[PDB]
Amino acid sequence: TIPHLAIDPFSLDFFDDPYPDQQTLRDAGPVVYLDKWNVYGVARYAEVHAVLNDPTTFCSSRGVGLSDFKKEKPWRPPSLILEADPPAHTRPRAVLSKVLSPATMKTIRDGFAAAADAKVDELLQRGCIDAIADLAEAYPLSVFPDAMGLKQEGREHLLPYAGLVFNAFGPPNELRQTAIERSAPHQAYVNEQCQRPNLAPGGFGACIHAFTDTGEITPDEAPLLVRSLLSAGLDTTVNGIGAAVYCLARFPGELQRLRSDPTLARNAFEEAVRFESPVQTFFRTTTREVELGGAVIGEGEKVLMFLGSANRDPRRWSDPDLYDITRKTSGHVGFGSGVHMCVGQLVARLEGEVMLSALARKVAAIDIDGPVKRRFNNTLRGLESLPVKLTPA
Ligand code: HEM
Ligand SMILES: O=C(O)c1ccc(-c2ccco2)cc1
Ligand SMILES: [Cl-]
Ligand SMILES: [Mg+2]
Repeated sequence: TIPHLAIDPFSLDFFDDPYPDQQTLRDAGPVVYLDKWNVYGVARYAEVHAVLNDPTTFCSSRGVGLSDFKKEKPWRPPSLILEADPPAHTRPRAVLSKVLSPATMKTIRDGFAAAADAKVDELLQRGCIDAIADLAEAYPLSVFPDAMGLKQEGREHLLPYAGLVFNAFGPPNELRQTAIERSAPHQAYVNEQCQRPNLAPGGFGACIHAFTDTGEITPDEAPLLVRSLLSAGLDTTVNGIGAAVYCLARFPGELQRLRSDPTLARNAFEEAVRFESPVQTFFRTTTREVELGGAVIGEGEKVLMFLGSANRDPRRWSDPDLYDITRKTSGHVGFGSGVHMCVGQLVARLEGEVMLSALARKVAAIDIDGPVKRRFNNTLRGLESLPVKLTPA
């Protein structure tokens, strides 16, 4: 009844161009079985959305990677938020929601916007730049560590640590095993910065520690919650901003619409998140036997969700393979859906918006002018190098 496929969604060929295989996965049925890894897969919007929105049946506390925490030891202590189910999830989630709240965005927006305008001005002096190292990486590095309250020294550990975290959700392939082999110095740095004395006053880390006297979290939970933001809040935004620049470089008509109405910047970024989906895949584990899209899945089974595929499913989206900055994007699953839906989404959207607003106001053209190179990770999609010429407005 359930079709069995040999597609390896963690292979380099798949990362190089996942879109044909994603259609094959959607069109094979609502639920497939991936023989390479002994997991169920869901690639259509409907089932991805259903799984995300039933956290009781499709839990997170057995891990959101391939590894089942009931069978193997987690590679690092479990996250108190991502790898927790309700009710243990609820109070840590509420703390991070308040630390990254609608109200908190008002304290950082002026500085984030000024940094984005300054970066675009600097890049325009050079003309030909690498939109990954020089923009997608450089901009979030220029704002997010400081907003966290991290010291300057050792920040070179942050992107390697995040790449490790996202590789470690995958299967025990070479990408994952090499990442873990190299991990000790990055883990050591990250764990140390999570302690209260190492986080500058007023930043996100200090604010998490301040919540430890409200009864929502205890002091010994705060370092792991700081760890969550250092894991999840940098490399994702690098790949989101890189995706947006790549979309504007490939679709110049949409750059022209964005220049003509810079208030489209926030939706242009949201559409890039749908179109490229920085976070491509991750897992749940069933807590009982369950019927999903007509298939029966037993207890204790890993279920792989294809978020990028859900975001391109023609059953849900008109012209899914077009980048359209005025699309009604509400309902895309690039930030997840339901109780775990990205708690950092307002930070991500703020960074993306202000960078795209700077480009909309300052840049007339974005032309790819060198070899584009992809960066490979078990669950993140993005580029290693994106040579572009920026022409000033
Ligand atoms: C474009 C950028 C981003 C993308 C595409 C993204 C994507 C996601 C997704 C898909 C999830 C849901 C995971 C799940 O359901 O298991 C998530 C959760 C989360 N994200 Fe993001 N994210 C981004 C930026 C950020 C930022 C800037 C931060 C923090 C400052 C952050 C922190 C978190 C945390 C802590 C969680 C766990 C939430 C929970 O389990 O309740 N993310 N993100
Ligand atoms: O709590 C953490 O350490 C954490 C939180 C979220 C993520 C993530 C996976 C997919 C999207 O976001 C990774 C790590
Ligand atoms: Cl760690
Ligand atoms: Mg069984």
